[PDB]
Amino acid sequence: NPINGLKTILHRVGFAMRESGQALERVGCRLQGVYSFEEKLNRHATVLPMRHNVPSLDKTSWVAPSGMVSGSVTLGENSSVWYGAIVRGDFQPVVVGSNSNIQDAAYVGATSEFSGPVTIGDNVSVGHGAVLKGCTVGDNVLIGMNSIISEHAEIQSGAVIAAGSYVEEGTTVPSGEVWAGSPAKKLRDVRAGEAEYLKSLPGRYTELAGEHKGIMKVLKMKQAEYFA
Amino acid sequence: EAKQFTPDGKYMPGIFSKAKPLDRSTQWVHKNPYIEAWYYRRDHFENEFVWNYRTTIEALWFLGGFTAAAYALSVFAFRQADRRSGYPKRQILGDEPAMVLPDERQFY
Amino acid sequence: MFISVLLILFALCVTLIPEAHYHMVRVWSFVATIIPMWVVTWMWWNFDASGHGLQMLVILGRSHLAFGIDGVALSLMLLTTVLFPICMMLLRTVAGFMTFILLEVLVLSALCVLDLLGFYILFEASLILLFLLIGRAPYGSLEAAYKIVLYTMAGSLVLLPTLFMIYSECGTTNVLYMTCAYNHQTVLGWGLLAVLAVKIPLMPVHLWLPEAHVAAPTAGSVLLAGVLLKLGGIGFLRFMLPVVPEFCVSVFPLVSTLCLVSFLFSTLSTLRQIDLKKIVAYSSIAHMSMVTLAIFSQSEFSAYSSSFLMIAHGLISPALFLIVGILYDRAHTKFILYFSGLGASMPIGSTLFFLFTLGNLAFPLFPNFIAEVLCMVSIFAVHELLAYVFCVCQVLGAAYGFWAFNRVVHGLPRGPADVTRTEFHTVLPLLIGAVWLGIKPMA
Amino acid sequence: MFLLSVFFPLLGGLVNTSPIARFLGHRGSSIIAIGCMVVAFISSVVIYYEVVFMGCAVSVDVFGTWFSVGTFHAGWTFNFDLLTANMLFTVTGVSMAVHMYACDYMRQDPHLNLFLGYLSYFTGFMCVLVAADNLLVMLVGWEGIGVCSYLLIGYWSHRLSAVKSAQKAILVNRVSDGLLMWGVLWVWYHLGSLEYDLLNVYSASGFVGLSILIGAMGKSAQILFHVWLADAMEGPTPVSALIHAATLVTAGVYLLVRLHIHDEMFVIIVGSLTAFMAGVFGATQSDLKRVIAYSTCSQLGYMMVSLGLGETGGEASMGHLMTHASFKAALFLAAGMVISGNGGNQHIARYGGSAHSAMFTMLTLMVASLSLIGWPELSGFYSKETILNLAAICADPIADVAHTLLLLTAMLTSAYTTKLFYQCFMVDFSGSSVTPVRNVLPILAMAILLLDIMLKVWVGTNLLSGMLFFLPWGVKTLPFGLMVAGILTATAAVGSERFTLIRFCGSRWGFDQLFARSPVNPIFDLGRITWAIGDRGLLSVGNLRA
Amino acid sequence: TSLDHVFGDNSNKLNYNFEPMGMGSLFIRTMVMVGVFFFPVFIMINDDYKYTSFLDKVAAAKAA
Ligand SMILES: CCCCCCCCCCCCCCCCCC(=O)O[C@@H](COC(=O)CCCCCCCCCCCCCCC)COP(=O)(O)OCC[N+](C)(C)C
Ligand SMILES: CCCCCCCCCCCCCCCCCCCC(=O)O[C@H](COC(=O)CCCCCCCCCCCCCC)COP(=O)(O)OCCN
Repeated sequence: NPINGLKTILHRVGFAMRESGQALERVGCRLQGVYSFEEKLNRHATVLPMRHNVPSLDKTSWVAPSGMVSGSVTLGENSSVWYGAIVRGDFQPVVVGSNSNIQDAAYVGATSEFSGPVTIGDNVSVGHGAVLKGCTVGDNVLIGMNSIISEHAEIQSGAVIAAGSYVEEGTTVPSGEVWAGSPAKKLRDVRAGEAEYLKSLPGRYTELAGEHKGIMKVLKMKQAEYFA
Repeated sequence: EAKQFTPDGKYMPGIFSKAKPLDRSTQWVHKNPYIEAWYYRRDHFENEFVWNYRTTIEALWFLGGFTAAAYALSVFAFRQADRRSGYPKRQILGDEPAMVLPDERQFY
Repeated sequence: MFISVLLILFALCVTLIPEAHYHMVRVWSFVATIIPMWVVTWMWWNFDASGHGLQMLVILGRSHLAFGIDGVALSLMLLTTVLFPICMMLLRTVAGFMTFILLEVLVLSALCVLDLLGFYILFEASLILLFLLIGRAPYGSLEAAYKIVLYTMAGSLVLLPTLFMIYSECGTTNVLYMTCAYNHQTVLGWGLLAVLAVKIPLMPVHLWLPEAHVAAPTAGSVLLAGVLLKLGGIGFLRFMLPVVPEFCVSVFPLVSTLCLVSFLFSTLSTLRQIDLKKIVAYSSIAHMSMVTLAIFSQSEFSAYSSSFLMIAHGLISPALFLIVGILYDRAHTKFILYFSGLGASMPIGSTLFFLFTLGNLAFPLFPNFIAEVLCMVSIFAVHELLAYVFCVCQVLGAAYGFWAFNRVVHGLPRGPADVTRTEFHTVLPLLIGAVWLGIKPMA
Repeated sequence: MFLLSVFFPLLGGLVNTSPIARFLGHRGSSIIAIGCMVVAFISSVVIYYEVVFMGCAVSVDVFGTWFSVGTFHAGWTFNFDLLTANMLFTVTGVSMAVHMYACDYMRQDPHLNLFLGYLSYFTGFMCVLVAADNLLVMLVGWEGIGVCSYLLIGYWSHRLSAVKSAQKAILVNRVSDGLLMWGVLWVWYHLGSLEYDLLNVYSASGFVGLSILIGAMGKSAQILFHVWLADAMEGPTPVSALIHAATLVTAGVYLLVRLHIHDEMFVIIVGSLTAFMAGVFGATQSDLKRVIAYSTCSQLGYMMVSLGLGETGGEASMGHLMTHASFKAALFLAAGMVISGNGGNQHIARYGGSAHSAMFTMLTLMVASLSLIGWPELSGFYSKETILNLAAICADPIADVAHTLLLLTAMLTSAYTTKLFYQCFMVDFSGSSVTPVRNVLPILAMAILLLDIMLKVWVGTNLLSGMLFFLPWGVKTLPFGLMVAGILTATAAVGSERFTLIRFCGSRWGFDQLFARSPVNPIFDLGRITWAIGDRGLLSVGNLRA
Repeated sequence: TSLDHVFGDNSNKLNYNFEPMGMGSLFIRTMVMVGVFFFPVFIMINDDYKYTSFLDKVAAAKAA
């Protein structure tokens, strides 16, 4: 891809100009006698591009400040990445649908050498502390807390993965079924009263993401009062 | 009964899988200990050389003997070629100053 | 020259590729050896066969390093540029790619240099690369690496003062003026014999080859057998015969007996070998002895026949190393006792093994047959018995060749499955070259 | 039509061994092989009538120049003259019937099309050998039939003795190939060309005829080179028929007849010693195929002596080659049918009666056996009597002993051939398997070779048939009496009590056992010396411990 | 061992010590091999000797 070749040349030239400028600014600081540049503050980035691969975030999506997205990440409409969650697409890309939630300190990524891209559908609940490596998740699926979904596994639409389960590599989970266990296996079908709570789950997270985004805006304005 | 490919290609390593994956080392040989020992011994056979009677005698009559036979044959062929070409006696290494390198402007 | 700088700089850019892009690293290192093959084919197109002996000359001032093309150098350069992408297909790390890229630069520049000091600088700058290639930590052998490096260093150190002796004698190491000046030919002749009798495996300085050519990986074995031995032959044809011809006449009985005993004793040793790679490795010594005697005969068309035998060996023996390398890669042994019935389990690999066995034994429709006939014409014209020695000993080569083939190919079927697409395409250019050069080599 | 006799069996081999044969199978490949031989035989018949009878030789530049460095010039050129037309007619006609036989004989083999392709390649390289006009394209044919003989002798590769027989054939012939190559070097050096028509030698340097004779003794399996010929019975019966009739063993005799540069003392002595040796060897064997193999070696001795006699003797030598191929191939095919009718047994102590074979197999064995023993007014009578009468009037005193050896050999041949018929059919049954073969294809294969036996009587090979060399009635009709003596002795089935002579001859004079240790074990031991004492020992440089 | 009652068992072993040949036997057979397989060398040496002795006879009886 020669387009990527031109982008590579431009990114490397701009990076060299940035290094030269920051170094000259540090020389200026040393001449002034001010050593604020030496502070070992937290250099965490909520959005982390990988050369010319920038995450594509919708204007109604939200990523928490302790969360992060890296590389080729697509977040759809009203989709949320919560506190401490890590979504990594610097090796292979990540695609997240609309109204889907990646809950607190969850890992979604495609970083193994033979992993395909991660594809998460619409209205998907990814629970606390779940690890997702190179999988495909269909629409209206709850990923339970502290669960592992392996490479090339297919979580079809309407299925429930229980908490603490481990779905093996290349495992197809059918529609409308509940699977549990560390050698994860079919337990039962999804019941109707269960499916009502499954339908009502992602909208709550949408409104919770709205409230938390507003509070983070308040925090940013409080921070901006100090230096501006 | 392993599954190392998805239905659309896409090789899978199967690191955590129960079934044994077929791979590069699938047809590696089961080593026989005595065969490995014999090949190791033949690989290091210079430790078994000894100047006994048979070694000295065979190294004299065959190695030195055929080397001297080949040197004598080479000198014989060189002299016969120089005689059948109209040349005089020619100077090989250690043979006193004589003719080397015939002239192309000369008829022999 | 500008093209050569561009090719070197393109080849050296493999290091700057980030290692996480695996496909790009593979494609870049493979293309970096594909391009010089096209350039050397173009150089063959540009060559005027009714013109001067030396064409496409370039000299870099007062730094030595002068270059030119004749027929022997051009054929050897074409063979090297064929052999290096096949080596690229047999490696998996950037360290291997870079070692073979540096080796290709040094070999290609050494094959066409016209300065003796330039030849010395360019050739044995590859010594440390060969040491690291042969003595690699988990699967190599440090003993073999020490042997090849120390033998080559010993010969080169004998040559170096004689090189400097003729340089002080006439004022230059350029071969065009070294051939036209008066020099003390015995001393320089002994120095040149010392390097090139180690490079070409000539007894008694030949013991490094059985260790090094077996301990090397398959790519290293392809390079060492098909290319690096022929630098001694092109050393004879380019530097020693034109500059010290009186020595080259006077040493003929000694070089003759060295060639005869190397041929006979190495053929006798090949029969008792029990390792397939050691069998393939010994057989190269007898062929190089025939090459050396044909070069030293200087009789009918000696440069032509000897160069043609160098090309025929450089095509046939790397393919045998490739087949042994396939067997070792997918069975983890090189031992004859573990292999039987390979015809039933690898029919394509056994067919290729049989064809290259017949080629190595100089059967017709292979370039080795034409090569050995013309080499024996050149040897016969000095004396008939020097040809008879090679003629009557043909049963001894066929004995080991057919015994190795019959032991590993027939019998009870045990062993790995047949070749892949990649292994077949590593073998395939050598087969096409053999069929062409053995049926219609000239026009 | 001229290039169709050479290219087209090679094309049949290329078709049946390539991945084209994956689409044809056994059934389609048999059709391809038989048709590709019928076309080549038709072309050879046209060539034979044009060149032998109307005397018009044809020279074809086929593929330009092969290689040309200095004054050594080898071209891809053919020339079709009298000897070439004779050989092409003989080779293609025998190989057609052998292909028709092999498509039914090897029907139950798992790799049938591979076997048929190997047979076609072997035939095509023989055609290349005899069609060549220079020595190097001849060497292509020489080594091509050597390689195809290796592939066909060791066809059943899971059997170790077959593999070792194929390796033995390669190595024994490699010695003579080396000597033949050195002789080609002598010829080119002292005459300046490689083409046959420019090789006219009156007085050459002795090494020429000797080294070319040694190279011919390898392929024609003469004394001290015959050892590979008997072990080549490990291959299937069509391989043996094609080796002993048209390909391989007739190549050295063809080369000596073509060149005519020999010295007659060596040729006469080698040929007569070979004829007597193979005659006494075949008289004391019980393997059915080994007796026929030794009779082949004996007749090659006869042809060797004849080409020693002179130019007329060279013509008689070619004539005996041409008539020998037909009845020898017929004998091998009939023996294969007898073996298959008796459950694979090859020992003649386990035969008897007329139930295990067809009527046509017994007729084929009878007629080919009568031609071989020189029964009057059959095919072998004319050629063998011509050689014998030419040997009775030679002015060389060496040919006096050779003629006596040939007459003793003639009596031995009529003894063991009659023994082969007697044990197979006349005695009481002593096997246990009766499965007689009556398929159409092998019967037609035998009938074609019997038709060629009739053709050689009706139309002679050359002009010598009917010429009278003037001999008394006692000298002339003695070989008939020797044939009758062999027949009467073999039907009486008498034996001698001198068991040490019987076991010295039946073990074939111990040539293989003496060769197992006079060159072979010394070669192995000298290899041990050169490796262990030289490379690991005297020349090895050790390490410096510190 | 499922076919040992059909074709024989592995109890009988090969009687051979895998030892090299005796030194005198090897020397004698090698000398015979050199004489047989290198007979052109001896023929040409004999030719050179028979030629030079004739020139000796010519040079002897000529200068008298
Ligand atoms: C010393 C002479 C050089 C001969 C060396 C032997 C070459 C091996 C193969 C023989 C081919 C003969 C080609 C003849 C015509 C080609 C052009 C030509 O004339 O040759 C060139 C050089 O020829 C070559 O370079 C031939 C290249 C051969 C190398 C082939 C091996 C590499 C191919 C490997 C397989 C590739 C397969 C790829 C397909 C998948 C110059 O040689 P001379 O004619 O002697 O020069 C004349 C001398 N003077 C100027 C002074 C008047
Ligand atoms: C693994 C081993 C396998 C062994 C394979 C079999 C044994 C082969 C042994 C010999 C191999 C020689 C092959 C040579 C190939 C071509 C060489 C010539 C190249 C060329 O341009 O020549 C022209 C091509 O003509 C032609 O080629 C003719 C034109 C086309 C008409 C006929 C078509 C060929 C039909 C062949 C059927 C199958 C035969 C199988 C061998 C002829 O002209 P020239 O320039 O030489 O001029 C002189 C006369 N005009």
